[PDB]
Amino acid sequence: MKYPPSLVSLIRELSRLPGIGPKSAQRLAFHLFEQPREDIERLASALLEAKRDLHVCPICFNITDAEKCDVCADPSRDQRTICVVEEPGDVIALERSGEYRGLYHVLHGVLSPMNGVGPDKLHIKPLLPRVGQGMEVILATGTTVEGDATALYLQRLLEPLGAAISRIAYGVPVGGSLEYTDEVTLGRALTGRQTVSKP
Amino acid sequence: KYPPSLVSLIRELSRLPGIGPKSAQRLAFHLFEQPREDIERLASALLEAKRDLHVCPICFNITDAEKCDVCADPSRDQRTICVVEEPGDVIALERSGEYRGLYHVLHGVLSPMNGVGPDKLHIKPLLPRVGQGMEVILATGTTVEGDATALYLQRLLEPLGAAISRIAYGVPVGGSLEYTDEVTLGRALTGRQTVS
Amino acid sequence: KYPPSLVSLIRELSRLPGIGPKSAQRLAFHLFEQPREDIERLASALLEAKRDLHVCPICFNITDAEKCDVCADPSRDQRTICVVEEPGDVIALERSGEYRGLYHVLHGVLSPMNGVGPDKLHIKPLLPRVGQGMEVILATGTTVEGDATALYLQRLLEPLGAAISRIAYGVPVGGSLEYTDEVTLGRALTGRQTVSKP
Amino acid sequence: KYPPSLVSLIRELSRLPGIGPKSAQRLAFHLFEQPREDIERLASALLEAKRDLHVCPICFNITDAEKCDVCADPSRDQRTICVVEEPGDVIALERSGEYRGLYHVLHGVLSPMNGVGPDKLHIKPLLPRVGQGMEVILATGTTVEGDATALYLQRLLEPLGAAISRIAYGVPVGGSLEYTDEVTLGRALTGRQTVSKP
Ligand SMILES: [Zn+2]
Ligand SMILES: [Zn+2]
Ligand SMILES: [Zn+2]
Ligand SMILES: [Zn+2]
Repeated sequence: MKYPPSLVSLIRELSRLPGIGPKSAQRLAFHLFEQPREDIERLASALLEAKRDLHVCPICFNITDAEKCDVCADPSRDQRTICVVEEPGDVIALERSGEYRGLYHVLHGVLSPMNGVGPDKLHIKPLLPRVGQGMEVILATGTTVEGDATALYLQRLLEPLGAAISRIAYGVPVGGSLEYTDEVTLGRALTGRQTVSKP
Repeated sequence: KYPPSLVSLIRELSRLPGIGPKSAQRLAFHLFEQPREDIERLASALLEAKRDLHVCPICFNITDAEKCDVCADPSRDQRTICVVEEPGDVIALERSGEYRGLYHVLHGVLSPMNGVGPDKLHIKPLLPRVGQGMEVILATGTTVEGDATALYLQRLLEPLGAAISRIAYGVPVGGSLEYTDEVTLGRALTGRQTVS
Repeated sequence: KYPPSLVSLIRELSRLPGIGPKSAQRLAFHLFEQPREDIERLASALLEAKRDLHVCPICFNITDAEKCDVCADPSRDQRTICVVEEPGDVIALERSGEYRGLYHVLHGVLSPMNGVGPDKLHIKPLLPRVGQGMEVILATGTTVEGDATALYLQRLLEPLGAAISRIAYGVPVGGSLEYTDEVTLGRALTGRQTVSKP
Repeated sequence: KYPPSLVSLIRELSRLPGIGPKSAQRLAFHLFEQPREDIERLASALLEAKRDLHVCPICFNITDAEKCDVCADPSRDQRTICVVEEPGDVIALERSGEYRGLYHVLHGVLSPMNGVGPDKLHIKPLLPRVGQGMEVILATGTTVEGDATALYLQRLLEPLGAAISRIAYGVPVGGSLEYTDEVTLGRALTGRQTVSKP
């Protein structure tokens, strides 16, 4: 059973979050109870602050609180390569990857013909003007039929502009053995094999 | 990440249990696409939970009233107290609708190894509720600690004219013996019941 | 995979549950790497089980003799019979050391939805064992079917005169009511054992 | 558990990779309700596989014949030799279908420090196979030693007359970068194939 509406209210809102079911929401409400008021406030404020300060970048649509995203601003960043991505989280992933100092672009999603979701529900337009010649457009969308489809659509679109278009490497992940690697992956890791030495 | 709004929100979510760095970020970005209302409703529910929930003076169960629902209910059985480890168990024994007595929440459990003795236990409020003609049910967990907590309570509550009982160790609903530790099955036998 | 023998091992292994196509293969490549004695000692172990194992004609527990270990042990409470579903059950309750009586292995539970009635479980050879002055401990599982079977066995056995018990429902050792479902906690609270007079 | 045959069979089964004590006991009781024919057909496949399966003297795949159907099949690419760690890897690439070439089974990876130099693998009998006009595709995993063994084979083959290639390190099929390892994403970006030149 559940009575104090405040507790019933917290369980609900918490349970509305991804990766957190009813049982876990309650587990969470009873932990917030044991916490000092300073924290609850700081959690609440942090939530509210961000919701206010956080907006999408006008150039690329990476998340920020300024006129331009830190990536767009930063002058030491390779201004000639744009890495198209599905979600702002991928920017972090490809950023904490210590191997890319270029510009990013965020379609806030993936194409999907099924649900009438087209290149108008995704930030594909604001990308075109950013693409010029002597530039490279790395397509880093997912690898689901969605990511695969979005990318090929992007390739088609960007083609007329004079930039080099590339797609990230389909392949076996690091720290695995062929035995537990999916069939279609292997076939791609194979057909996409890199030559380490030419006689 | 760079904007303080994000970093701070992450920071504050990292704290919450069942959530680490990566989840916090995931969460934040999820909250980013929610309409303000959703956020406001989450912020208030937190604050309203803090401002309103408090321990029941009589049983220490979490409530918003001067007395918890169980305690303010006159149709409840005043002659039995089911001592439990966490407030979440009162919910669990209540969803059972099989119990109409009273509870009592220790907000913890004896943990010698982790330096937890009775000092950190809160029984002060329990003692003055157990007289004679009453039954106390130790619905403490069944771990090495729970069983301890019960033992502690037994020796503690027994001097009062109370009859102390313990939740039955047995096989759980939907259980298939083979997939049930021996010790438990051993108990499920010792405590079986005549159905004929 | 072309060598027919390799193929067969795969297919033969794929028949065992818990093991599937891709999993059979792995095992097969694991065997290939083992010495001849390992493989010969696994092979002979299968043929020896088949050849020497069979249900106890009295209680249907698994055994390699005319009557099972339990049934033949003189120092056993021939007064009580604990009924279980699978033979592995006798292993558990025995590995429990709390029981010193006899058993009866049904080899399954009643399952209406799967067309499994009493005729497909060794229920019949259990009736002639039950008489007045005995106790039948229905220790079938605690699932919906496991319960249904218990009830059924109870109605059948009752008139015979023996006393009948059901294993105690309850909280398992080493847990907390948090990660314990309500249903259980309900019976677990109801079947509480008094630990001290008033 | 007392019948020596049930025990002996559990022991032997629980030796198999993937099945634990519990799982093994379960397989035993399943073997129980099975007919001799199956038990003999299983025990048959085992001993049979031990008898007929051996390592091919060319590419060390697995076969009954004097030479693996792969090496034997004259309809395969005679120019490429795909080096894998395990025979399973063969069947693993012989699924994606995108390969008609030859293979070379190493039967393990390097991982030196724990005492496993190249002399314990089948690298030696690979050398003569490689020649000018061919391509050696190093298909070892991507574990630490997976990449290690590859880097060894590379340095080792360089001199021979064939080109060397390494399987593509990258993002698997059916995934989002959010749920994809750091270094993988990194090697994914560095190993990005351009698809539209300007
Ligand atoms: Zn930007
Ligand atoms: Zn109360
Ligand atoms: Zn017997
Ligand atoms: Zn061969």
